[PDB]
Amino acid sequence: MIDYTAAGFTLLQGAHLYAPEDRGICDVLVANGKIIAVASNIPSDIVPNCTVVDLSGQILCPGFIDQHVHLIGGGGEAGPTTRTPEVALSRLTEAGVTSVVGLLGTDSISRHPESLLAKTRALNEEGISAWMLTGAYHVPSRTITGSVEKDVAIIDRVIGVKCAISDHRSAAPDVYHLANMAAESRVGGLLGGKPGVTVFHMGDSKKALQPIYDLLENCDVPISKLLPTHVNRNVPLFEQALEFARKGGTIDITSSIDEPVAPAEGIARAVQAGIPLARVTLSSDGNGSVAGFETLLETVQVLVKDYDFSISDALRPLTSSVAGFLNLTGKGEILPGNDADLLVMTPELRIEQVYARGKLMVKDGKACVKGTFE
Ligand SMILES: NC(=O)C[C@H](N)C(=O)O
Ligand SMILES: [Zn+2]
Ligand SMILES: [Zn+2]
Repeated sequence: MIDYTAAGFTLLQGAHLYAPEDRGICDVLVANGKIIAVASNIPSDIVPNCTVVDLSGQILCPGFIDQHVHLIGGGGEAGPTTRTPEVALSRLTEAGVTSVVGLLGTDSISRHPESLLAKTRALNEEGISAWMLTGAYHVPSRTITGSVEKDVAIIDRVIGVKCAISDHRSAAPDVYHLANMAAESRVGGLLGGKPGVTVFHMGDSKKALQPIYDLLENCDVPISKLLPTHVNRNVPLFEQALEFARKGGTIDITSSIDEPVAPAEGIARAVQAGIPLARVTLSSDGNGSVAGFETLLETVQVLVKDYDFSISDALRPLTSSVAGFLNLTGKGEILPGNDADLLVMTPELRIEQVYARGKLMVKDGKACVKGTFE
């Protein structure tokens, strides 16, 4: 016989496919880490060496895209002892994360972008999709190449810049330095084919989003580039984030915070406020604090259970919404052409199998592919 296993053909059949938009019992043909077919009832012999897998009675949706992870570690806000460790591959793949955006937090003295870049690339080699934000709470930003615009532009894995405002751990940035920073991220993005966003870590200051509004006055960076996070950290601020989302901006809610506005409670209030889910994403801020990624899947579950969101609508803030905000071409959605980043769940939404770019990451709910030193 002839050898065709080079194509790594795999057919996920008979599952209740949510892409996230609720389709029916659809089949998904995968080849070379790519979804090459999506139409109910596909032949188990349509292609040669095809690893056919029976997912009858199971749910099939896109893997999660988590855009807030301290990949190489974080913390340190209470001495060097509080410096959290780096993130383990299995930790991510088990929480159903197939695409992630790394970043640095408060500590930008013992944590450098070159290391994050390195960890991001190491992750991509191991099986998942990783990107990173340059800078840290600090403004002006400590970059790799000398300027934010240059980083976003020519460093292949940088998709935008991060920073921190209305927080007691900022660098006390002024509107000009802030505006300039975002403008560089925006221009850089265009030159590099990157979303060129600016993610703002929100603190507990009364000022809240005022700096983000002040910025809009002093420059012309589209509001579709300014992403505030941890908006659910205090109610007064959350309320403003909603108003900000009502103006066309997107808001990021961290699943690692459970009060005063819980994650689900957050995604929920937004809908009630009348915000298209498109402008709402959910991040974990994993390995921060030591934060974990369990709360991502838990926010989906609780959304479908405790609140009255549907499986499809619950998934959005963790997939398509995120994908559409960073312009992560080929992700967060199951269609021919897109990447075979998949999650096999039980009817009760309990991740059983995980697929990343075709390769199988989680077999029995436990990763079967791990980082080099786990
Ligand atoms: N001090 C804090 O509230 C923690 C910080 N917001 C973090 O992202 O971990
Ligand atoms: Zn933060
Ligand atoms: Zn953080």
